[PDB]
Amino acid sequence: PTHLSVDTKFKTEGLCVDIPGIPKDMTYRRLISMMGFKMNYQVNGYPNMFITREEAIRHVRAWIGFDVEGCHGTNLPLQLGFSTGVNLVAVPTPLMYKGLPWNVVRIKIVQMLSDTLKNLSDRVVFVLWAHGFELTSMKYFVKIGPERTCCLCDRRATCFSTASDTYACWHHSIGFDYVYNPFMIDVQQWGFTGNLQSNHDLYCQVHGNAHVASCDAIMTRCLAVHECFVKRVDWTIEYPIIGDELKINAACRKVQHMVVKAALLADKFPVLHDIGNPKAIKCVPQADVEWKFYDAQPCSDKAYKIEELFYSYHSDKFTDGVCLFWNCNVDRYPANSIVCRFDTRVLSNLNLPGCDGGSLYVNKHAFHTPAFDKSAFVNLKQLPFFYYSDSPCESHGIDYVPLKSATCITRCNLGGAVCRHHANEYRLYLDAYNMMISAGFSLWVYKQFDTYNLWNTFT
Ligand SMILES: CC(=O)N(C)c1ccccc1C(=O)O
Ligand SMILES: [Zn+2]
Ligand SMILES: [Zn+2]
Ligand SMILES: [Zn+2]
Repeated sequence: PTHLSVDTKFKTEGLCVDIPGIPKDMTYRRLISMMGFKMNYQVNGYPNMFITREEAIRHVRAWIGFDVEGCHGTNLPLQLGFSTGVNLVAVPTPLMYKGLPWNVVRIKIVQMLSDTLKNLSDRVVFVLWAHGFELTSMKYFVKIGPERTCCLCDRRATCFSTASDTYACWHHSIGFDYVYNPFMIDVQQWGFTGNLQSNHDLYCQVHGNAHVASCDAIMTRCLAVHECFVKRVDWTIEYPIIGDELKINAACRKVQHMVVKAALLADKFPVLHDIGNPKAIKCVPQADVEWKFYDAQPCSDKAYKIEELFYSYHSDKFTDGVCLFWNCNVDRYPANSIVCRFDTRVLSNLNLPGCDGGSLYVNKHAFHTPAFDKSAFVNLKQLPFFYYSDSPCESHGIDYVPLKSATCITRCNLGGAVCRHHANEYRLYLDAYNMMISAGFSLWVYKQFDTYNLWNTFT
C-alpha cells in the first residue's frame, strides 16, 4: 500500500451543507467523478488526486492550504483563499482581489503556485478542511492525466497551457493557465470533533480568523503541520536536497568546534555539561575538560523548561563550569552557557511556516521548532564573530590579497602580520559563519566571554 486506494471510503458529513443530499457511502473514485474529473483506468503514475497522511508528510514542502468561501454554486462568486495569504474572487459570468472570470483567475493561480513552490518541491499538495465548494471549484483550474515531463526540462509537469498545448514544471510555466496533476488531502478525514477554528485554536494563537478564505487556508495547513510534526514526530523520513543543506550543516559543525574550543581556552572551565541530542559527540575531542552528556531530543512543541532539565535531583551542579546548548531550545538559558538557537523568523527555502509562531525547519529531516523568544537569552550576550587558530603558520600546496583583521586570532596576527594559510583559513571560516547565520542560526554566550583572553594562548 504505497498510494491511497480510490476505493477507500471518504466521510462526507463535512461536505453536506454545501452539497445537500450527498451520499453517506462515498469512495475517492466516486468523489473524483462528482468533482467533474475522469480517471479512465489509467496506470500512468497518477492513481488518485488524494494522498495518504504518510505521502503528505513526505511532501510537506508542497503543502498549500486551500479554502473556498461562497461570497453570495455557478450563480454566486467564490472567494478562493490560499495559505500564501492570497484571496482571489472568481465570478461565474490578507491580499484581497476584486471579482474576475475563471479564465483570468486560473492564470493567477498558476503564477502564484509556481513562484511559491519552484524552489521547494516538484508538486503541490492542496491541504483542505473540505466543505464542498473547494472540491467543486477544482474543475475550473485543474487538468489531470498521465504523469508527464516538462517541455523545457526533465522535471515532472505541474502545469498545462491551453494556448500552446504543452506541459511545464513550476520553473517553466510563465503564461500557463492550468494546474496539472495536483495532489490534495482532506484534514477533516483524520477524525476531528468540531469545526476548523476550534481545533486550530487548541494549539495556535498566532493565526486569527478575520472570516476570509485565506485565514481558513492558513489555519488548515497549520493544524495539519501540528498533527504531523508537533504531536507526531518522525525523524526517519528523509527530504531531498533543495539548497545549501550540506554547506549549512558543515558550517554548523565548524562554528561549534571553534566556539567551544575558544570558550574552553579563554575561561578554562573544569567541566562542560552538553545538553541536547542523545547522539552528540564531543565537538572538541582534544580538550582537557570533563565532558558530561545529558539527553534531550529536539523539542517540537514548546521550549524545554530549564527547571525540568536541571532539577528533580548527573553532575547535579550545572552551575559548575559551562553549559553547552547546541540546538537545545530552552525557555531561559543559565548565565554560564554557550548557545546555538535556530531563529524561526528567518526567510529561506529550508524554513517553512509552522504552528503557534514556530517554524518547520527541513534540512535532511523535518524539525518543528518552537517560536524564537529573545527573553530566553537575558543572562547571555550575542556571540561576536572571531576566528581562532593555534595551527602552525605554513601554506602547503585560489589566489591572495593580504588580510588585515582584528578578529583573526593567530600567532601571526599577534606577531603583526597574518600568514597566507591563516588568511585562507580565516576567509573560509568567515564564509561558513555567514552561511550559518543567514540560514537562521543565532549564537549566544556567557557575558564574561572575551576573545582578548585568547592572545595569551600564544606564549
Ligand atoms: C531539487 C530542487 O530544487 N527541488 C525543488 C526538487 C525537490 C524534489 C524533487 C524535484 C525537485 C526539482 O525541482 O528538481
Ligand atoms: Zn521545466
Ligand atoms: Zn496556526
Ligand atoms: Zn599564521
